[PDB]
Amino acid sequence: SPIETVPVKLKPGMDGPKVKQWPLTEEKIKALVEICTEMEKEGKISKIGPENPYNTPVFAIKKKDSTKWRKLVDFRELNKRTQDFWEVQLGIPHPAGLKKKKSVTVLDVGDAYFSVPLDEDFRKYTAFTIPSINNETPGIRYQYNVLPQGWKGSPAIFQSSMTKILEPFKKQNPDIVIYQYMDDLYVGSDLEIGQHRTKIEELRQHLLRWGLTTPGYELHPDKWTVQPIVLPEKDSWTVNDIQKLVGKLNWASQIYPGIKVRQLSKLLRGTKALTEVIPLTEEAELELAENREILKEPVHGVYYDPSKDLIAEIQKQGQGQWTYQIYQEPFKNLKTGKYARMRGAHTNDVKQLTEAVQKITTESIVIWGKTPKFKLPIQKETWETWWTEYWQATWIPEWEFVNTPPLVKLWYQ
Amino acid sequence: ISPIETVPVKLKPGMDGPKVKQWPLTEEKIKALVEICTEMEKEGKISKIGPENPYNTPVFAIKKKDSTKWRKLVDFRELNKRTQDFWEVQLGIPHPAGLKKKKSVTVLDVGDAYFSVPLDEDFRKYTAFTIPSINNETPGIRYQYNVLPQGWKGSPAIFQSSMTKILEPFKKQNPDIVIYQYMDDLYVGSDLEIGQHRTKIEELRQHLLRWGLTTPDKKHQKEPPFLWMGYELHPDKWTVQPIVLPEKDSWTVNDICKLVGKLNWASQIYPGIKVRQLSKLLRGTKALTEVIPLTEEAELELAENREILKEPVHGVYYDPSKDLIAEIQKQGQGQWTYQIYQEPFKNLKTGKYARMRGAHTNDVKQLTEAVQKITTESIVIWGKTPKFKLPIQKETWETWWTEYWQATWIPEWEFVNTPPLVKLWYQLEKEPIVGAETFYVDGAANRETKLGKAGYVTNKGRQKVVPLTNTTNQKTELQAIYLALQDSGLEVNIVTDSQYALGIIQAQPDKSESELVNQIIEQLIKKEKVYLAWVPAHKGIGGNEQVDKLVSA
DNA sequence: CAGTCCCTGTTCGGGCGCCA
DNA sequence: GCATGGCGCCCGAACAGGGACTG
Ligand SMILES: Cc1cn([C@H]2C[C@H](N=[N+]=[N-])[C@@H](COP(=O)(O)OP(=O)(O)OP(=O)(O)OP(=O)(O)OC[C@H]3O[C@@H](n4cnc5c(N)ncnc54)[C@H](O)[C@@H]3O)O2)c(=O)[nH]c1=O
Ligand SMILES: [Mg+2]
Ligand SMILES: [Mg+2]
Repeated sequence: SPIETVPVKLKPGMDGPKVKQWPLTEEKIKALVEICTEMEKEGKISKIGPENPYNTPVFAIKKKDSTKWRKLVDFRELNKRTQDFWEVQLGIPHPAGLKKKKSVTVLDVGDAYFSVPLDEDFRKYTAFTIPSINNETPGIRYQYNVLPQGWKGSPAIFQSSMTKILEPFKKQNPDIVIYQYMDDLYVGSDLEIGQHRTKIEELRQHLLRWGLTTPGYELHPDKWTVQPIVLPEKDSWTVNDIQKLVGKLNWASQIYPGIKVRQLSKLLRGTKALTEVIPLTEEAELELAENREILKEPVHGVYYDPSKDLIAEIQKQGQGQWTYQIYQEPFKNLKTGKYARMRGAHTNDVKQLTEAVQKITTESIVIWGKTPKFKLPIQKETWETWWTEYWQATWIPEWEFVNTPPLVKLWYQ
Repeated sequence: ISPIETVPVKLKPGMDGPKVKQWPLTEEKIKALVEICTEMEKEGKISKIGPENPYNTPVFAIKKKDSTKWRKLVDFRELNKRTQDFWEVQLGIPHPAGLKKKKSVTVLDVGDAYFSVPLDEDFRKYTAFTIPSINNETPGIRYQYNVLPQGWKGSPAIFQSSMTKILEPFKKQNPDIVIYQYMDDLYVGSDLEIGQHRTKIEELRQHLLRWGLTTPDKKHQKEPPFLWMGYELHPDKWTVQPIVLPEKDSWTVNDICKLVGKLNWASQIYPGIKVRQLSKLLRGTKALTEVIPLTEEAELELAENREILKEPVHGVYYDPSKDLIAEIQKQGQGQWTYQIYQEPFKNLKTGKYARMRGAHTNDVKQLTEAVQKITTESIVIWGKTPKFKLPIQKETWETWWTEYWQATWIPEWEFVNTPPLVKLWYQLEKEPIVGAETFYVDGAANRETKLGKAGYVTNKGRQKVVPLTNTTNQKTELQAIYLALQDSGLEVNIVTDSQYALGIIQAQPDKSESELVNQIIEQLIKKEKVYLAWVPAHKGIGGNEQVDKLVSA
């Protein structure tokens, strides 16, 4: 298919990616070998030498109900440096209606990009290297010749074709919302679940008419609750309790300026005993309830800012519960949720967090069509070792590792 | 002259070639070097160059394994600065423990391997060098490489890379043969008849020749005691090659490096190796030649290990039909040892892990780190993570991961009794202790003078303040908690506005690099019920206030 | 609010081991 | 004026980031 490849410009003065490849389990190395040799024959990729200074890691994942493996490259890097290209020049709009639909489903149209060829000069930056078990052999290097999957550019270059492919479907059904985030396609409607599923299936077919292999999963933006912070309800108050309480209120005070505590403070005055019970005074009862009301009413001052990076924090609770908050500046949460004991997930703190992260990343895509940067509550080498065994999305968020004990227990849970 | 297609190479924009002068050499060197260049000249490896070539790079020679002949090297350091980057393909090093048993086996090696791959034409100019006369009394001869030189950062990579392309055809048509290539060193193994093998080995050795790759008869032919990668592969075991430790009266820094280096190489198979005391000697910044008095504690190690290597061990091979097991033991404070085997005592590889990560940790944590390290290392060798047998009770671990705030995990693991055992040495209380003297601690210092105070004040009436020298608002905070811990009984209730201190303590650390924090731990082990609570720092809280006014005169 | 400290974790260089 | 690439281990300097304190 001889076509005129859009020229990919790079961030001025940006060095391409140079990331080492990481060890791969046998089963996923042999999967990658198979996957790549057919890709080589089908001409998608081309073998290369060590003269190409660049590199990006690869691995592979097997999803739900799909026995066939999927290749996945961490272009996380090549994306930060080509950002000018896909966010500004060939940007793709984000419908702020999708967050409102009754049901949304995600399709893997990533395959469709393999159709368009990639600009000759930019190919050298997609280089990757496949490892060999026990280093029986040096790394085999390959580079892409077509729009790859994982690069944020690909879904940006194919937008022109996508518009068209989807034009007739948007005409017959002007009440559904389609959003293209990388390898994903997000179709949202307010129809009843059984017919919604059929519109999805008439759309899948619609994509079949052009040659695009589209191999608990339905989403529901309207059923997502931004659960706030709450204060406990005790009959008798101990010195300890009134303490912890203040602890939280003073803290939650950076959120809303109205919470006062000076009235609950005079109670502790004088070195007392922790187990010492204290009569529930009226100066307090007033202000206690007084504050309890402020924490129900939504925080004023919230606003999204496309010009700023999104940030997610997760706290580990226990009994499988996790809590998170997405924000752009401290104490101005956009949303805060509570990932629960997933029915089916093993007692594997890491497998769980891995799942939470993908939920957040998803919710995050639907709400602002942008991925967040995570502050994971786990130790780097601990996460670095197993995160891939559990991953099941096609994109990867930029995460950083943080360790911070629980002050005032967990105000959020 | 090799038919193999060359790999295009460029220099970095704005940089010209190397113009560094040759430094004078020794009589014998200039002697052997010319015998070499003459032979290369004729073979077509190098070329005599005119004076129009403005470049040059110093050269020199070095003796080989048996010290018959020399190895012509070139100090292309300046050329490496200017030349384009490469991406390395050798990702790691093969390990005997990941080798399978095979009916027949052989191991070759390409002779003069670099000197049989064509260097990109345009680049050759920059590889020019000069060889002087006997006593530098007559102008020497200018030469340039037409083949991969030794000392250019691009060589190892281009070679290794060119080699796999040459073996790709042969390896596809012979999917039943396993070949381990590391540079020019080949290892071919098969479950073919002892004679059919020798036929493949011929069919193969003759495949390289077609690509210009020589194969000197100096190679492991049907020789059970195979020498591959600095190991001795036997038919059903593998070992490391004679490992001789440096034995001397007075030790210099460098000497100790060369000593620990080797003991690590030993840990790969000799179990029980420890080098913690030995390396401690390397603390501070010291010269290679700085002589350092071998310490007492290290004298124990240096000797202990020496006793271990006296009694040789061997490794076994791996087979995909049986799972792997990696058992680990806690060898010293911070140190750990581990062995991976597929059978009872049939060991396939042993190992040491001794990185004490962070200022404060505990055995559970350091253990978790080791499992991770092994898990990874084993995935590289075998591509599958093994089963574990760890010296920690199932209830201990379960007590930890539910209580710890960070997500943590350990793969399939069973119990194994062998002291010392891993365990948490104490456990703060979830709820405040009834009928117990409550301590309200705090402290502070004037970061401008280093002077500072620490104290407490209980509900019963107790009270104290201690003056401090060279301390900080953070250390102080800790120090305070120390006091409240000493001046308490077996049950205590402490409260602090110190997020920092509270941070450390809750993690249940059992070891640290901090004197103060070591003492606090020790004291925490002596109590029977501890309970720390946190309150806002400069709020008007009840007890905090008081101690506060006290500590900041 | 902005500028200092302190404490701590993560990255990278240099030296040795071992291989080529 | 004594080379290169790879992996490992061990120590320390440089650097980054969050909380507490200071003017
Ligand atoms: C050691 C070393 C290697 N290299 C790079 C460049 C070099 N290619 N070249 N030329 C390539 C392989 O080196 P190798 O040591 O194999 O030498 P080379 O390939 O140059 O040629 P050759 O193998 O003929 O080396 P020689 O020193 O002439 O021969 C020694 C070899 O004979 C074999 N050999 C001799 N006796 C025996 C025996 N009894 N049993 C088994 N093998 C034997 C053995 O493999 C040894 O390497 O790695 C490097 O950059 N620096 C180094 O210091
Ligand atoms: Mg050789
Ligand atoms: Mg204080």
